[PDB]
Amino acid sequence: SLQSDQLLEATVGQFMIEADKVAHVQVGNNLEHALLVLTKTGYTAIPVLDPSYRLHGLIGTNMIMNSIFGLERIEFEKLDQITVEEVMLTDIPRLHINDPIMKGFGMVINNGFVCVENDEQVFEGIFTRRVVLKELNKHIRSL
Amino acid sequence: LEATVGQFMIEADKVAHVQVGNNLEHALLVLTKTGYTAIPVLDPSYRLHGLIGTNMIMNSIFGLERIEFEKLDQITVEEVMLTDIPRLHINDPIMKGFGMVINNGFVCVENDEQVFEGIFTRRVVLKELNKHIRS
Ligand SMILES: Nc1nc2c(ncn2[C@@H]2O[C@@H]3COP(=O)(O)O[C@H]4[C@@H](O)[C@H](n5cnc6c(N)ncnc65)O[C@@H]4COP(=O)(O)O[C@H]3[C@H]2O)c(=O)[nH]1
Ligand SMILES: Nc1nc2c(ncn2[C@@H]2O[C@@H]3COP(=O)(O)O[C@H]4[C@@H](O)[C@H](n5cnc6c(N)ncnc65)O[C@@H]4COP(=O)(O)O[C@H]3[C@H]2O)c(=O)[nH]1
Ligand SMILES: Nc1nc2c(ncn2[C@@H]2O[C@@H]3COP(=O)(O)O[C@H]4[C@@H](O)[C@H](n5cnc6c(N)ncnc65)O[C@@H]4COP(=O)(O)O[C@H]3[C@H]2O)c(=O)[nH]1
Ligand SMILES: Nc1nc2c(ncn2[C@@H]2O[C@@H]3COP(=O)(O)O[C@H]4[C@@H](O)[C@H](n5cnc6c(N)ncnc65)O[C@@H]4COP(=O)(O)O[C@H]3[C@H]2O)c(=O)[nH]1
Ligand SMILES: [Cl-]
Repeated sequence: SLQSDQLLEATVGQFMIEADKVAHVQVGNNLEHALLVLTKTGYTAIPVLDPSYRLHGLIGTNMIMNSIFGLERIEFEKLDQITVEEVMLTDIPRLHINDPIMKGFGMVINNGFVCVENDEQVFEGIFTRRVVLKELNKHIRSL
Repeated sequence: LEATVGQFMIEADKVAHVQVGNNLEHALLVLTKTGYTAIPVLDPSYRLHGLIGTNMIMNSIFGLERIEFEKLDQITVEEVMLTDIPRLHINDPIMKGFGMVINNGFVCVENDEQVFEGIFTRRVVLKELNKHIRS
């Protein structure tokens, strides 16, 4: 455990949720698969990788619903006809594992989580608001 | 800080919500159109009954192998909404709200009469903490 005066020398990677605990899907998976992963894991948005573990975007329940809401009914038969790549968000913030934690703190003001990558955009984890708030609450209650 | 939750909350007039007495088709429509992933459930006197969100809706119609969208108009918001939720008062110290958003993306705020007055969000907390940290 770090002391308060060390927290800003820390890196994103030291506090991220590591990739092997992160639910994610792939660019070529269909929306039925992505919706099932979102629903079973209980998350509203998760990262999207390719088969080489490169980070490409985010997919969420709201995006999927907006793709299948029809005029008169929910067109669920389209879920397995559409790929994640066609509807995912690609305009996403990114952190590097070696970025200073203060950069991560700033980015979660406007983002519930931020994806973390190594070199070459290889996915490494996510940097969440809960981790920031848990840590900052500890250090304010001590100070 | 010496400030209160009420000084930093998002006021109720800005808050998307679902009215009691509606079904999940309506709730899912409101969540989808507004883009919010979870929002308060209120009655017409603006008292707070629970929270409703897309994760709870999808899980409530998660069948054997598929999400059963056709059932949404058969299920009430009340049957699915989360009711075991924290609540803040407008004069609670801000540190109480800070602790409550560790595990909650937002916490509802009520007044003296238990009428809904706003939500205390992680963004407002993080915005103030960043300013206080950076100073
Ligand atoms: N009590 C409780 N709270 C939960 C649970 N799952 C999530 N939460 C809380 O809800 C917040 C919002 O979840 P989200 O699904 O809308 O956004 C989540 C989700 O989009 C993503 N995320 C978090 N952990 C993830 C993970 N392990 N894999 C994939 N995505 C993940 O990061 C966002 C922010 O996570 P967080 O931990 O800071 O805040 C959670 C967390 O505090 C849960 O099962 N129970
Ligand atoms: N809960 C909530 N938060 C919101 C809402 N609108 C904005 N926010 C939050 O405030 C930040 C600043 O919003 P802004 O309108 O002052 O600047 C916005 C705006 O200038 C632009 N932008 C974002 N989404 C846009 C969009 N959909 N269309 C056009 N411009 C958009 O990018 C800025 C940063 O957006 P962001 O999502 O990273 O951060 C938001 C976001 O975290 C909102 O309606 N609800
Ligand atoms: N605590 C608090 N601050 C507020 C509130 N309304 C406005 N503000 C402040 O005034 C600025 C301009 O508000 P706006 O409604 O004209 O644009 C807002 C609004 O359009 C949107 N937004 C942010 N959080 C939102 C939220 N939770 N719900 C809906 N819209 C939201 O983002 C814009 C920029 O937010 P900001 O926090 O950077 O600056 C706010 C913020 O500093 C409010 O209800 N509570
Ligand atoms: N640019 C932009 N950013 C947005 C918008 N809506 C949300 N955001 C951002 O995404 C975060 C997660 O939103 P959410 O819908 O998953 O959870 C939201 C939602 O569940 C709820 N919430 C926030 N503003 C609300 C509002 N005005 N009405 C109802 N519920 C609201 O509080 C959660 C945390 O809000 P926040 O402002 O700290 O973080 C937002 C905010 O930073 C939006 O319309 N535009
Ligand atoms: Cl959040």
